[PDB]
Amino acid sequence: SSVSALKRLERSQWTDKMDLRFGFERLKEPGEKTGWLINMHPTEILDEDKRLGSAVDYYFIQDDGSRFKVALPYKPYFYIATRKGCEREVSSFLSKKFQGKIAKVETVPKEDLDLPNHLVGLKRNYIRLSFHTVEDLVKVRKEISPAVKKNREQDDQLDNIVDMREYDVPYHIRLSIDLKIHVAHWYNVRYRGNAFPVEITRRDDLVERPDPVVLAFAIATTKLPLKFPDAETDQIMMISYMIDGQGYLITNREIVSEDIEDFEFTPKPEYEGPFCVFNEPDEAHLIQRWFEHVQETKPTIMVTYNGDFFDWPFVEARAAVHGLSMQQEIGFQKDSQGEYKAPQCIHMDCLRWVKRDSYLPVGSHNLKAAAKAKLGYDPVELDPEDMCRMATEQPQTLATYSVSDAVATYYLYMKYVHPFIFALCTIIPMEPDEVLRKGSGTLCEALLMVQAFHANIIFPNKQEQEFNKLTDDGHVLDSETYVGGHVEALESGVFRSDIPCRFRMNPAAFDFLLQRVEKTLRHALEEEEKVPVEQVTNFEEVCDEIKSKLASLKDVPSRIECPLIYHLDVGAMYPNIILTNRLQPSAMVDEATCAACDFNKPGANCQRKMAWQWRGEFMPASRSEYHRIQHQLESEKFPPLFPEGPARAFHELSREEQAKYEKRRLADYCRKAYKKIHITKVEERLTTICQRENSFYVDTVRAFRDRRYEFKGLHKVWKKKLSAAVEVGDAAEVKRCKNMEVLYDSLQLAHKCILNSFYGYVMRKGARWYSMEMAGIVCFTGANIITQARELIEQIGRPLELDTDGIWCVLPNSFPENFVFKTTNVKKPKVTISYPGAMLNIMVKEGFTNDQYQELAEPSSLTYVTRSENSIFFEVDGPYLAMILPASKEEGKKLKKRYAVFNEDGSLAELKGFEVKRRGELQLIKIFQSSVFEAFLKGSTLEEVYGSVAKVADYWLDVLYSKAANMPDSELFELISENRSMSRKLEDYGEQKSTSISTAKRLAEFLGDQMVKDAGLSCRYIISRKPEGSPVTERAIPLAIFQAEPTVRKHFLRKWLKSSSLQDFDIRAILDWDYYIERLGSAIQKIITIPAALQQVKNPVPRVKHPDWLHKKLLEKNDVYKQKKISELFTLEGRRQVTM
Amino acid sequence: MFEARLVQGSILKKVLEALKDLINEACWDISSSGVNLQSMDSSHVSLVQLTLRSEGFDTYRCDRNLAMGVNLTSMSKILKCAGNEDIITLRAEDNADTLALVFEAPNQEKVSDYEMKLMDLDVEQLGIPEQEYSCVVKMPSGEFARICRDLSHIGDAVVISCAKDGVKFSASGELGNGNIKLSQTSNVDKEEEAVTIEMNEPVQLTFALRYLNFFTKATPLSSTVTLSMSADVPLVVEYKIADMGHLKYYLAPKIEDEEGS
Amino acid sequence: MFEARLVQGSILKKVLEALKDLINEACWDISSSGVNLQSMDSSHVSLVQLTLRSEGFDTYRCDRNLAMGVNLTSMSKILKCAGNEDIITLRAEDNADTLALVFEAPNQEKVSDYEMKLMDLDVEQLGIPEQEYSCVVKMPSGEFARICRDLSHIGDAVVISCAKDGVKFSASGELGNGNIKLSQTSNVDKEEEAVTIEMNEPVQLTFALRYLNFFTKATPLSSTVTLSMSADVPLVVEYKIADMGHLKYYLAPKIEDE
Amino acid sequence: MFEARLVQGSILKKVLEALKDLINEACWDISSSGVNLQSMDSSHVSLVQLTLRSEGFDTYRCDRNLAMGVNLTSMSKILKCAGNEDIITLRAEDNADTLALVFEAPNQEKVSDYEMKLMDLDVEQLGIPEQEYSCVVKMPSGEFARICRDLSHIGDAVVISCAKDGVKFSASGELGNGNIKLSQTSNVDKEEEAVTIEMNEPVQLTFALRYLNFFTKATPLSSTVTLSMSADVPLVVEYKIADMGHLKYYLAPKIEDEE
DNA sequence: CCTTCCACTTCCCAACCCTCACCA
DNA sequence: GAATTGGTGAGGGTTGGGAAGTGGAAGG
Ligand SMILES: Nc1ncnc2c1ncn2[C@H]1CC[C@@H](COP(=O)(O)OP(=O)(O)OP(=O)(O)O)O1
Ligand code: SF4
Repeated sequence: SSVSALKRLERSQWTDKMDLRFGFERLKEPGEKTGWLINMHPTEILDEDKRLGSAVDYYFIQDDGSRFKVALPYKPYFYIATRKGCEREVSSFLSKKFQGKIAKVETVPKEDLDLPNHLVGLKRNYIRLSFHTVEDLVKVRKEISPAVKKNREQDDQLDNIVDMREYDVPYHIRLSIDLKIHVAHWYNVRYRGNAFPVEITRRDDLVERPDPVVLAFAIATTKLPLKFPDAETDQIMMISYMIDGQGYLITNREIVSEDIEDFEFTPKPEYEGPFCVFNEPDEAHLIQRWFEHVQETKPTIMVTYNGDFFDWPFVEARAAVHGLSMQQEIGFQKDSQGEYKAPQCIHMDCLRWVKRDSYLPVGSHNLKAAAKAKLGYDPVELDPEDMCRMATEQPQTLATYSVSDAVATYYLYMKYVHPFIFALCTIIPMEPDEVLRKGSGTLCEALLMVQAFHANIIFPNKQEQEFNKLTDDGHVLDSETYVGGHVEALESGVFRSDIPCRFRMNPAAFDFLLQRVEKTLRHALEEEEKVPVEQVTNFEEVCDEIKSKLASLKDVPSRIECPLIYHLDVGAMYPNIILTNRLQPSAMVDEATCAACDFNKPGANCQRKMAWQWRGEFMPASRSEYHRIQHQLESEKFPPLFPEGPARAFHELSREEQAKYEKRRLADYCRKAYKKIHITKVEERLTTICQRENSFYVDTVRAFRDRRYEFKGLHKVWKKKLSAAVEVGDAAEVKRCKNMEVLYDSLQLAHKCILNSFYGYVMRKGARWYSMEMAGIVCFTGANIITQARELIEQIGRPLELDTDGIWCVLPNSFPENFVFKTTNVKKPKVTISYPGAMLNIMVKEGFTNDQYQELAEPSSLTYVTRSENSIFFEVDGPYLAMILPASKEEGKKLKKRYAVFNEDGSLAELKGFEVKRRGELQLIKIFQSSVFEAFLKGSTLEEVYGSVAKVADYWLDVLYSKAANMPDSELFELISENRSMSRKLEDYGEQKSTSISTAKRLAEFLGDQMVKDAGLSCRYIISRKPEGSPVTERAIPLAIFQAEPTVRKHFLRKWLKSSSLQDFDIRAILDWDYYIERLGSAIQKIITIPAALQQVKNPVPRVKHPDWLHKKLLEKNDVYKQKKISELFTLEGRRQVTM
Repeated sequence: MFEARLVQGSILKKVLEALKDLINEACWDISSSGVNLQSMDSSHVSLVQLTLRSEGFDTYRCDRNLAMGVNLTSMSKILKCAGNEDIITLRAEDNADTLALVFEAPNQEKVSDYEMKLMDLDVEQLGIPEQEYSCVVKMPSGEFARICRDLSHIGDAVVISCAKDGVKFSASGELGNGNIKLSQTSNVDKEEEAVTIEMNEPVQLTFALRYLNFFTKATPLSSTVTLSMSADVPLVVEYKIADMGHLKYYLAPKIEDEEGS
Repeated sequence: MFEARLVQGSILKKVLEALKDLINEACWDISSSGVNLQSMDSSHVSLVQLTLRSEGFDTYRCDRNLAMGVNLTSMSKILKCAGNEDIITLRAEDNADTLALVFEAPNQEKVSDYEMKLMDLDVEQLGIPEQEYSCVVKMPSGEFARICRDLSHIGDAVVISCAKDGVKFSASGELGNGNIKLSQTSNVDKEEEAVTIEMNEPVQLTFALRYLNFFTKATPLSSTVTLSMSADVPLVVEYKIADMGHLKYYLAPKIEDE
Repeated sequence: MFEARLVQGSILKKVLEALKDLINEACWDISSSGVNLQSMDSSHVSLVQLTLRSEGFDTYRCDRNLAMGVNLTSMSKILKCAGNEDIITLRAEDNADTLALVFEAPNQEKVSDYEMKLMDLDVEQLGIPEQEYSCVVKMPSGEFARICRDLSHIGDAVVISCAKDGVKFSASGELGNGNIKLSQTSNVDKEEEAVTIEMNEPVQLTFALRYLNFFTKATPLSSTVTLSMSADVPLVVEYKIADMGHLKYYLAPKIEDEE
């Protein structure tokens, strides 16, 4: 013990000196002050006996820039539950058993959601056990868990313990919840002297935040040509950093050939970027200077773009080369998770945000892309190969680059990350390091724990995992799942409002609409706008122009019209469905629990029933064969965990091993003994939801949704102001409002991920509140709604795409579109509605709306009042000028999830699923697609629509058939390259064959494991002809060899082309040209030609073959002889059926 | 009940093997006169007829006329277990739940038996012209099957022309053309090997070869085939089973737009 | 150092292909008394045993007992190259890790000469327990082969029942159940045509037909095949390899829960 | 005009079964001396030469030399429509874009006529070199076909060695290595089975088996094969086609210099 | 001595499994 | 320990089953 106690005291002292060096004086003397809570960490301190006890150091900042710490001690605890009436015996046994190891035991009544009949308000006792330190809890739980575990497996006084709860909650996440202590609030702090605990308590009086000091920095290094740098060989050239809008640079003047001086760099009038410069005479002096300037300026937040990957390990190792202990001087140490963290300050990495929250494609997680998109400017270009030469020959260009990376990192941190993270920290118990780093499911578990604690609900333990559970028909299940979002792609080709389109229409549909127009407008005005129909003057003017245009349609359904392109989707669909049905992960029930409920009375409306589709996959082996294979494994012997160990018996394997071996045995058996390894089955199931169960989860979703909706409303208002400024023509006002629009859009998007996590969380492995049904019901109702909207729209017009949320459609030019209403209240002087939304919305309202919603009226009387509610609403988007969709090469397959759409202004609005967006698909495909979509905008008739694109897309085929004759020799190395990347270590992919693994093994021969060693390897390769007929995976040649030295290139190409006699080693000879021609052909076929034959036009591209099936069906269309049916030559005598 | 015995299962095997490709299911017409089958392909271009007279069976009973539905490819499975020279027996009982089959070796060294499960079907009946046809030809069945296979390689559709001097098959495609011509056999070597043309007046027609490639699976039934053709009406092919009866296919031709004019 | 010569070399080819697909790799056992082999299918449902007596070889030299792992695909892809009348030599060193195979053509003008690498295996091995087989049958091979082939289209398991009056094979499935009877014959034109049952008490058992679709590949070894059975005991299929040896497959019956 | 007649139509059937894999589209040429074809293969690994002398045809007219672009893949499928005993007749007119193939059953009860479109191709070719090769080996073709199949089972390539006593082949690969010799026959019993060697100087060379395993496709065309080999020159594999013709494959050795 | 049937080998396509990254 | 969900495109490799082609031996 003593060694650990002394080590803990030693490090606690060291940390107290480390933060005292940064000016965070401890509140040693009694007094009362106010400050802002900026950070926290857990700690142990010495009590009135100088016994060690656990505590949390809260770090505060004052408005004058003074700073301080308080340690608050708090005794952690967890709960146990006994068998009936055993609490006094068990508590006496526990208290004698571990005397001096436990602090207090006590009996607390609490409500547990799973308890029978709990709605009455019944509750059960638990015993809390609390300890003088977390270290004794961490020990003592291991004394108990096996006993209660074996008791559970069946189900002394220890056996009377029936269960234990909350034993794994992180200590400080317990503390912040239990005391309602939260970050980014102003607090009183009062220390009475050691006779009492310290008091911390929030004051809501104060709005304005303090303005804490924040530092960003970036680095660049020497490196070997064509390979990564390494911490042994290479030395830092420059470090650039900014604090609070002042910039600084340090340069190694021994490598950098001339003195550097202060300069100013301004990406935008808002980003002024003044940079001071220091020149240092050695790497050791550069490091020392930076360490000292940090010790001077004493920042509290420090930031890097992807810091844990390169900057900290590299600068740490370069410091250790000169003996400078970065862990001592600065205080950053690499944590167990590989993350650089410090006791006295916060380290925030922007890439942990961009990855999780930005909704940028993986294509743009590069700093230059995320800055270019969010900030709207380009940071500056360098190649890692040139930095050393450029810093030698022309230092200021590398200075400019390294400064630019600083400017981008700082402003990107300030505008987007600072408001969002520090807002969110107000409601999540975690530190800013933890809230930024943690995964989206755990954050939401923290918010739910906050609410559950306020509700005084004892948590459930984490969900333990089954393996190889059986179906009731005895087959071992491979997988279970719920059927996901519905998707269909009904049409193909091109649509433009500019040119006519054929329609046909059901004449009873217009009658059905016209018979209800008034109700549709009444409901749409009153519920969506909330402006009552009494508060508006001219309601009867619009209704007659609607009815007249509907009658004009009814009398002439069949027509040719231009299309109106509109998109109809449901905002925040799955949250809104959860709310509207009052779905909660705890609330699904069976009859057996309802059989105990005292509210199970005639005339009740407490239970709701909804349907979902279960899906499973299972192996064909019988129950008998599996059980026999288990019995057969009883004789098996297995190797040890390590070569020196004794061989294990089958029963000395753990469950997590046994299940995998049984799976492998049963799969290999079935591969012989039955034809099919996996059978897939889908089944309709109905599940019952209680509508009275405690609302804490649903209320949590309500609150977070409303938080998003505030930002969404602000975005709408700023878009309105933008549109006005655009029509007025004030470019400065447009520019300002566009800045506001982008900012608020990014905020509400970022909120979208954590909001939606409330849906997915309910399935996540181990989650506390876990149930699959609620994950199904919200997918299946989301299939129903959009199916019925497909039915309704398909009669009026032509659906073109249906994803999970929202239709794209074309409507006939005469349809009602927009109406304007004049109110009697200046709060909302004018109101606008567009009819497609009201029409769909009333359809949703009639069927889906809940008429069973219940709420508790009076906690003392157990009386509930029924209500009705619907939060599901469509909202229109559009109109749009042009829409295009591709088509699949396989006959009758519908190529979903690809299209292009254009704004009325003639500029790209959306463009989805294509290689231009994916990270690293073949560059030639990206450029072809990009130009052809720009070409579809042009031309005036459906003949010319395609004829335009033909004249463009011919260019690339002409290039390929020309062997790029005039293309620059370097330009091919761009144009022909794929850029694919890998997620795992090559040592783990191992035996499998594909182009990525193959080219990584190709790299091992040339440059060895220094590249292979770790995840994130990226490849550039071309596929080559010479080993004719070798299967494609074996012809992958990386561009690295075209970059290598001539003798090494010629050696490796000889080694892999199996060519001795070749003089001209050249990519232009080496390329397997027809592979690239067929890749382009099977691209262009999907976008121009098959979309043409499906639109009744002659072949747009002479050079590209039609697929054989198409050519046959087109040719059968196009000749003078027609195949009569036999029924047209011989009379039909009658119809007969035969039955047994 | 229905009960029948056939001394040589190769006949019924060759029948099922010829029906298997063209029609998925059919229901048998069983009566004291014998058994008949008629059905139409799922694309209604062509029509199958079979007749098996009771006098060809070794023994026959049909206590009442019956119909029952069969999936023919499933029957083409089970009958692959009958030996090439086995004697075969069929039985059914009036609930028509199952068809019993039994096979016996020529020496009764072995017995094999099966229960084909039956099914329910709906089907329509077509009328029969019974006209004379302006041209008829009789031909070696293997030679017609060769003509169909080879010309089918050239293209999807065949032109027939028949005239008193001879008969011609022709076809075309992107490769070019094929023509095959037959004439009267000058003197009969044997009646199965002679080609004979009888006609009123010449005829020309066109047909989709795809169905002829399903018709020629009859070739192992007989060395002989008959073709009957008349202007602007279906072509008929006939194969004959010496004692049992006949198998015939009717194919609707292609007609020109000129009637559209 | 081991060497052996066999004039009817096709015996090695046929007996190899009757295993080529069924077992991935196995260890061959060599002694002065002969060559021996046991292995199990990686499914562990079935056991293979082979024995060749050294008396049957055209020449046999074996100075000490030896064991050697091989993966049968490698041998099979070589023995494809032997003509059916070529004389086959196997030569190996207990000092080394390769097996040499030499084919001498009876025209005495063609010779072929191959070497392949052994595999490094060792395996835990037991003899078959002797049992009083309550039922045994001798059959011509083609009848059993056709029975298993035909029944495989009806379904994926066979139920066999037998007594001194005959053996019945039966199966059931969605496409229709069926049976074959082989009643016990009393007279034959030749012993190669005889079916012959012997019984202590009747037996009935269920077998996985997609495995007998492998055990049938030994048919070209022999005109006749032997079956033996008892309740709760593996079925034995046995083939005799000319005068020089025997090949046996042992397979457990399907367990029934009831 | 051009026309020609051939009663052994099966030989013309089996020629195209050989050629179709090595070149899918090629130009024939026709002369008063006979019919010729030669080309590189599409991979340009190997070279093929074939001729049938006009003296071999049962009648033959050639008023002018001409060259015809033909898709071998299609013409092979056309020739699949002739019966093996059918007499084959070819004709084309000098202005024509079309080649006529007519097949007669000797009964004359059936005639079949086919028209195929030519295509307008121009072709790169040079007059084939030849030398008195230091080694020549004559063998029954079926044995060489089995040998090449057997070595292709084991691995990539064969080394071929000739000596006064016998001809030897050897190869190696991942699973093993293998060696074969055929001795010279001591006294020929019948000429179809004799293996015989001419040997001026020892020769050894390496060859990639893929191309021998194509050249063997002519095996049904002639009962015996000849291999002509020497240092520093392509191997020739030669088949002789009855009286009228011959088929020569030219293949360069695999090169060891890379060491 | 000649012709047919059966077995064995070769060739081709369809169906299913692997990965990464965008779409909801 | 720490870890949201399901749908689909594109490119590539593996497996198994059917059709076609040739040779042998069996039958007359
Ligand atoms: N990250 C995620 N995790 C779980 N489910 C997700 C998800 N992203 C989408 N879903 C599921 C559940 C929601 C569903 C539709 O996602 P839309 O993008 O259409 O967003 P919507 O909610 O309609 O809000 P809008 O963006 O229109 O304001 O997809
Ligand atoms: S749904 Fe109704 S009956 Fe069921 S538990 Fe809830 S209140 Fe009781």
